[PDB]
Amino acid sequence: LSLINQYKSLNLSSSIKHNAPFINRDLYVFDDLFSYNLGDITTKKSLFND
Amino acid sequence: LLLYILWLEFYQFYHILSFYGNINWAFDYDEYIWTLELDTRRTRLANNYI
Amino acid sequence: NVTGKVALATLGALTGYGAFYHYNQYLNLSARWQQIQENIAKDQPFDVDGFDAKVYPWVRENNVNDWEYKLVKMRGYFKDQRFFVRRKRDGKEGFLVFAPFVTAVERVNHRLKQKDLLPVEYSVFVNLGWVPVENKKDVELGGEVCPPMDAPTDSTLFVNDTFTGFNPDPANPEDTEQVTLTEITGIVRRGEQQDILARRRNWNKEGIYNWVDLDYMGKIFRLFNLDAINTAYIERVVPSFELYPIPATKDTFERPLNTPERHSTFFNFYAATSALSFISMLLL
Amino acid sequence: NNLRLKPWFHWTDEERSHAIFSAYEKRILKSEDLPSFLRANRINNVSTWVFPLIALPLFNQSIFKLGFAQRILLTRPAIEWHCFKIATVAASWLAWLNFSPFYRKLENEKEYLLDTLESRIGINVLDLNDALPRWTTSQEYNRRTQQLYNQRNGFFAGLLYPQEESSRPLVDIASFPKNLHKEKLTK
Amino acid sequence: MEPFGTDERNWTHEEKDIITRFLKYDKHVNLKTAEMVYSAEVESAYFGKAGALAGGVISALFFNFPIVRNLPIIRRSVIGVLPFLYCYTWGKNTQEELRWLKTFAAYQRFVVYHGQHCKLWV
Amino acid sequence: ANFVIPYLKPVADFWNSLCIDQHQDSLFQFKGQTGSLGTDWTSKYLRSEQDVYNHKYLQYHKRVHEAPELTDVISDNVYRLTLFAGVERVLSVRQAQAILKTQFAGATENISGAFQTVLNGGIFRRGYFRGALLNLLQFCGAPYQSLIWSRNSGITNQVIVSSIFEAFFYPLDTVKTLIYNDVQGKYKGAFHCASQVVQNAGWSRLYAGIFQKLIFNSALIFHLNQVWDGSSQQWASLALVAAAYPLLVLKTRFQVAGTPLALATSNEVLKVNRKTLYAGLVPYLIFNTLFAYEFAAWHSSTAQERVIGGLQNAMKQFSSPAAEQVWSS
Repeated sequence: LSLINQYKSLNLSSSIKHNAPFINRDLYVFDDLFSYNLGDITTKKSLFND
Repeated sequence: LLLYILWLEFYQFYHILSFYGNINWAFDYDEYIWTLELDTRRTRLANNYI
Repeated sequence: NVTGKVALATLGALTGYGAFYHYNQYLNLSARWQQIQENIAKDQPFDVDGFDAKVYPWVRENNVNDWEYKLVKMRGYFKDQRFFVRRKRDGKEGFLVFAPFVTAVERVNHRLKQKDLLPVEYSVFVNLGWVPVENKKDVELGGEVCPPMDAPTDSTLFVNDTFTGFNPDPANPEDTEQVTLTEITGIVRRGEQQDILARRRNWNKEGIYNWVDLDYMGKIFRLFNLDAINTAYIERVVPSFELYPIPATKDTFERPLNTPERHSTFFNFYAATSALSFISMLLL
Repeated sequence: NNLRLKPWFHWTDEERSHAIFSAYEKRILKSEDLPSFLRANRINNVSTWVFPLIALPLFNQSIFKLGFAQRILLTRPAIEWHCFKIATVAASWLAWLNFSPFYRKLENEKEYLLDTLESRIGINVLDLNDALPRWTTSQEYNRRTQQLYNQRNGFFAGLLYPQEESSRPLVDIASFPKNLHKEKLTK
Repeated sequence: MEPFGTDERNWTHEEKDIITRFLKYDKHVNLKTAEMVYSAEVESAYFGKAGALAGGVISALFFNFPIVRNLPIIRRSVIGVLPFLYCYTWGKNTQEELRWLKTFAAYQRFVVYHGQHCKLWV
Repeated sequence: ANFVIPYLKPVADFWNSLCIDQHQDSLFQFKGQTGSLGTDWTSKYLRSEQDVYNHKYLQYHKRVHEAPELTDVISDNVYRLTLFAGVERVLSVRQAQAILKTQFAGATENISGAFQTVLNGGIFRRGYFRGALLNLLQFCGAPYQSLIWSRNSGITNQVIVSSIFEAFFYPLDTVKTLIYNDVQGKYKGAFHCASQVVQNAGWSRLYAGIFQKLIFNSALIFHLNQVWDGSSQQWASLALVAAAYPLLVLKTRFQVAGTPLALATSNEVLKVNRKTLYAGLVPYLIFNTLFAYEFAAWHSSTAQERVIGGLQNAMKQFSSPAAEQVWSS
């Protein structure tokens, strides 16, 4: 009875992408904009900030 | 009318005699179960005399 | 004479209406069953992950008819207790086996060192399969329904999930937060109701169960989300091949009580009764 | 061994019949163990309410034509003759009830069922006994067992009466919560 | 906390309901006080239904009483429903009284717990 | 304990089931935990006190969306069928009273007269509860099947389906009306009355006022739909039902006309005094306003919104009135 209209949206990702103050993440320039020597990356590595 | 007075007096008398056994519910957070605990009572002596 | 004619006419009218109703229900049920079979043969399970694994889509929107017989996939750990409901599969007596399935865990203790609080577990009932009456003693307590899910290859996935609260870490430094996740696929089905004339009646005190009473099953197992348990349950469906319980497949999942065969039998009975009543009325 | 006292060595016939009935009702005894005992039970009933009939003409041919009986018939009022006949038939009926071959067979069948129970649940067979109602009889408990057999092993099983196959949940009784606490009341 | 005296206003229905829902759900309330209010709610609910049902049965019997059964329909109906009204009122009043007495005991326990009564200290 | 309690105890159990909250009591029966928090007595009590309105919502949801069940509809309209089933007979007698000879046997031409005519026979099969089983059968037949075949339908489709089913089941209505109005108890049952009517007047005499019943049922369905929505047109619908009530009166008079139960033959039904056209208007309106038909299947979007909004508003009480507005929560 309490769940009838309590949860309108479930995707945080869409709201983040359409409202966060960051440049669009689908740009094609992010592929070869800068050059780095990353060695060998055989595992999914994630970058952390600050 | 005497039957009515008898019921009223018995009700009060039963309450008074029911005072002297302190029966309470105690929660056991470790077992998540309530238990019925029996104890004595302390009160002003004038109450006992009356 | 005249009373007999009146009784025959009334009986014929009632039985003809019953036959017509059962025929229309048979047509509707056959069409819906064809749609259900096509949808199941499509074989695109809906992944119940994240928030959907805490409060389920058929509970949140309260649309189990839109989610009935519907392929879903969810991961969690089964609880030890098993529930048996008397049922016949392929014309032989047996038991449907139900197990609790914890799809989300919530921890609400902030005095972690002082207090070891029990977690709030969100669970749904999963029909593991069907076991014959001979082999009911072969169902083991806390058995392995499905092999445990493989560990993810992303090092950032080894933390407690935001919504489900599960840590997919085989070697978790937090011993009290160590969970083993098994991933099942099944079909969402609704719960059953009592029908004494259908011989689906359960004596809870004696332990005899004939229909799926999700309310009682949730209460007896001391589960938490009783409403989200009563709404529906997931019947486990193995991909192609089906030791005890024997899981359902794409072609042998447990049939509902209302079937086109049942309605056809009722239609035949009522049509025969109406025809006999009219013949007797004509004779009289 | 005939020197080992069985757990039911002191039970009465009503207690034995109630133990069998409770074992069958609690699904400890299957319907495959009853058909012999039940049969004997029925014979015992026929052995009780037919004997005076069988004993009525036989005495008229054997005992009531003797010298003492004829003396009573000829030298005493007809009411005393009726009293003598009824007393003799009732004494014979009581002796038959105490010492009947079919009663012995019924007791043997009940003993076999109790032995099966002890082989199944061990010393916990003593847990099948209770404080029975005063006026409920061994025959009444046997009739209740027969009624339960008819209900389970017949039509309407699963419609009006619980089935013989149990569907109790599979739990660990060592850890599963219980209704009664050891000493206190719980809510 | 409440004003005391003859001239003071008695607890109104809204005040009683607000205090009950305060004691049931609010923090700053020990588990014992909330349990007292919960036990008040559980046990009191029997009496309203019991009074209504007993009144219904007694009124069904009274509608056919030796003198009532021979009255005109208006008088017969009024006299027949009188027992139902009396017993329904008894049930409702008993439920309210039991629930509110236990709730007020819980309120006194809360007030003493937080020292919110002058001339009361350990 | 051996001879009386085995019979007295079930009555007390039934009394408690009618009195004690069954869902809450059953919830309290399973005391303990099996690895989850919130299965203690306090949490169970809290969810049970929140489960009353949730259970009401679930029952309404089952009535609206799922296929209707006879037991649910009967329990939804239990007072019309069980306790006040004799008021239907009283209203029928009042409608047919103008030609029913009841004025010549200890009764007047008013609602008290109809009540006394019904209640003179007794409180049972010959009296207040005469035709009650026939009334229950008629309710199971026409309105329940109409609900089954038009579950979520507009008012026009409701009227169409209801008219079809009332036409199909009308002879039962005629038999019930004739059984309502035999003060001397000439008919021993429904089959006997139908047989007498067919033998003495033919099969076509069981459809005396079918068209009047259909038109009045259309008006009543419109009024019920306006009542369920809670619209301001409830008074306009009441006026429409008051205007259409003479159709119901004429239906009853045509049904009882040719039989020996009445003074007037069918051709004389339209010759009755015009002032008697609204025979039982006020009692009928009062009875329907108090115990109207509750067909939750036929509830429109507005009615569903009203009921569910009422439940949701009733669910707002489960919070502390003195709750601090905290910066971090």
